[PDB]
Amino acid sequence: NPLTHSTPKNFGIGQAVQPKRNLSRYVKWPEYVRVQRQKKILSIRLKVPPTIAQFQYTLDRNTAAETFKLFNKYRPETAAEKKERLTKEAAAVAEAKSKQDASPKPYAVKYGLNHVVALIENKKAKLVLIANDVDPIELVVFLPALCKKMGVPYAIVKGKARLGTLVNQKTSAVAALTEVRAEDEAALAKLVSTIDANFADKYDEVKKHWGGGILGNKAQAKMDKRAKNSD
Amino acid sequence: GRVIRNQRKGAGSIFTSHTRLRQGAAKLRTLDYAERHGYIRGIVKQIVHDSGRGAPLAKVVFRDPYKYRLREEIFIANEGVHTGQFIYAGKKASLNVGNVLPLGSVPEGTIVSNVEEKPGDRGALARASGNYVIIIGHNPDENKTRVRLPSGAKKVISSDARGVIGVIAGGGRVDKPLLKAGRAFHKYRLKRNSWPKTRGVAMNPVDHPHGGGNHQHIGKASTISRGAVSGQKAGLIAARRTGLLRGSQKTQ
Amino acid sequence: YATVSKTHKTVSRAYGGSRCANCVKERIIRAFLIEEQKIVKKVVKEQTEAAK
Amino acid sequence: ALKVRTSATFRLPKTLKLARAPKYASKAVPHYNRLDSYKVIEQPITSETAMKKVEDGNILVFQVSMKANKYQIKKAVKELYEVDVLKVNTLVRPNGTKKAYVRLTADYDALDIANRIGYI
RNA sequence: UUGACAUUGUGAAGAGACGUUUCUUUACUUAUUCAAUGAAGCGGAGCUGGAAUUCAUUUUCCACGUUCUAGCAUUCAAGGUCCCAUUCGGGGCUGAUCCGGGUU
RNA sequence: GCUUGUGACGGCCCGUGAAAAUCCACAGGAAGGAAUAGUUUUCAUGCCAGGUCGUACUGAUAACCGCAGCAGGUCUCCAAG
RNA sequence: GAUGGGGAAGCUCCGUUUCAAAGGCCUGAUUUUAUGCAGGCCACCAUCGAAAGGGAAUCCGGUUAAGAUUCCGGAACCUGG
Repeated sequence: NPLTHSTPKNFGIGQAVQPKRNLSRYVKWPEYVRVQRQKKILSIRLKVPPTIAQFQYTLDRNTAAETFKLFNKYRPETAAEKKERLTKEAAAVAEAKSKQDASPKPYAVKYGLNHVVALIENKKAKLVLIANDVDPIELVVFLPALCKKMGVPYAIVKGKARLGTLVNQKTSAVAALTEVRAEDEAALAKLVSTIDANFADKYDEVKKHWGGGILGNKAQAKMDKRAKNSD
Repeated sequence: GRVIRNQRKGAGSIFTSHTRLRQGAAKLRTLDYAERHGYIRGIVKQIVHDSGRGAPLAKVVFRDPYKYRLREEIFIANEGVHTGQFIYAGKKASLNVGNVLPLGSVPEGTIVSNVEEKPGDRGALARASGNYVIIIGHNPDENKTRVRLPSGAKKVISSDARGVIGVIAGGGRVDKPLLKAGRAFHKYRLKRNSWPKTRGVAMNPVDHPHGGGNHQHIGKASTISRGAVSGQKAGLIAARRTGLLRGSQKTQ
Repeated sequence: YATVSKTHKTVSRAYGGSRCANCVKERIIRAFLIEEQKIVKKVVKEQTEAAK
Repeated sequence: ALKVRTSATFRLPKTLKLARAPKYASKAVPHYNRLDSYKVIEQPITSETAMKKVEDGNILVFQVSMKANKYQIKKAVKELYEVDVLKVNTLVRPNGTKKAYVRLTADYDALDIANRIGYI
């Protein structure tokens, strides 16, 4: 109030020491930051072959959470469960009858690449989750076509680390159940339905279509205006 | 034979440049947001003599657009420019001698010195005493401008290449007869170990293609193929012609 | 100079050491007359600005 | 989100830096004080010209450890002989020993403390 | 120094080799190559506003902090506005339009 | 007067004749400050400490290099009638 | 002339801020504590290289067989606390 004044600054070319703005757009990031950022960009340019274009087709939040709620219902044994189950089995079945048959036939989600792959070949699988982000991607490229060949429902689900939690690890690449309890047999055919309409039955069309392109921002407008103004 | 003298220049050593008393490197300001859009004032604080370079350097200091501090660039003074003179540099700068503008922002017929080869390279052309490049025309087919260069060749560079209006200072230095060996001596004493000069023909064969004797003569045509090999290149190299000509002008 | 008392190292005026009387006099006069003519710079360009 | 960085300059993130907490320790037994007093001062110098520096100067002249400096001489001479010391002057002898010139305070008499120690 | 093959990729004009496909002028930028900068202000769209055409509409243009002077320009900026009951200290939103993270 | 220091000038250059540590000063005004008391240690005075290595002598028609106590070589200061 | 590097079969060669995530200062919080932390500007920067270049400060008299601007005597100055 009339003792304090209004002294505006001229923040334009030629005067007033420019004020601190936000230069996050410009910072010279560590070399490791540009390489992971530009390996994305490079791979976005260049026509990517359809059998790599297969991925990027992840899974909607709702049908994913649906498949996970079901997959969560089949956690493999904990460290402590199998701990007692063996002092339950061995300290009894090796003291009586039943060849270690002092425990119920388990229902597990089935994990591990080599494991799963043979399950898809022996036609024991009923639904299979494949991470969109396995590198090296050759670890999994062929799995859509393995499934489609064998008549096995697959879905390319977002998260190689989301599958890790479902088997209590860090990452798990793939996850695929085979048995399933009889009460759950409902949602299985329900999910597979919504799934096989998004993947396995689209497979033939996707295989025909490449990915890539995208000029990157600044060049795209330069082509846009080249046909917006100059047309 | 022996490694001839012009081959020994390459390995630096005894032949590098004498720079102890050189001021700084002469350069335009780094092309910043200011020059790229508007202009920016600076005062020349002194115009100073740089060793090994007739044609004086102007020390002209600006303010820093991004921090409270004074930032001094080193120009090549441009004759007529004085101490205390304000220097305006940028796209929107005014056509005055001493100032520095993009080449597209100056009409045909502007004579400028210390101009850039690619934009922002901070200076390349017409820098020696009394020189200047002439703007002959423009071509808004990609921001290009056709200039005439001191040697005579006309060249096209980007209109975003900065020049500085005017001639370089340093008059007609080469008009004064050098007179004594001593003056030539001191001259190259402040540049590079290139003087005096022994005639190849005064050498022995080990030293030079001309070195053979019993009579001082080159013995073969002194005009050497461009394709000749390092060791052979002494004389008039890819000499299109030779002899006296009295030839008036250049290549317009 | 670090062994010495401040009166030795100054005069009593703006820019004690630094500049030199006549240099600080011209310094002020120069400041004043521009700051003044700054306002005059603006007003004039607010008369011609109202013209159009 | 985003986070505002008002510098285009990336620096190394300041990180903890722990602190050494070993598991078996370097040495087994630390070394005893190398260069104590009986080590610092080694031997009186009793040339007929160093004696004149006692009878007339109140200086005590010791060949002292080459490894030892002016502080540590003053310390030792104090601690071994219960004396007080003005200044210690030192030159490296040409035979590669070190000679200390130690002048005592007026309270003390170098000549007494000379044949106290047991030479004259 | 000259040719070839490899590094080598996408879009087109033609003149051609019998809609694919290899040939000379040529658009792309992500490979590679050059330079600068303490990777600052790039690129797209808007606030403001002076004209226009249309026989009315948005169909676009144009402009949008510095030039008599060898001063001065810095403390997240004064102002404005919000919160903490606010003792003194802070903070946030504007000031200083939004949007892409392609440093140029 | 001689040697040397030093000042104000003057001639000369297509030669215009180092750098850094270091010391200071100004611009700035953050912040801290009194009345029964507080500000200041760029003012005077007072207190303590200042380590290590070199230090002799020759330096030349004999202490250096020329196989040597060699008519050679080897940088410099002081300078009486 | 070390270092991120880049050459070279390799002894090593190149580059010296060089296409690098290259730090250390003031100080409040906290008065569990002499300190972790909370304000923060500053910083394209190893080191080696001058006993004639730059550079904090000592003088006189007396003294030895041989040392002295270093010892004695007297009188000073600089630096850091």
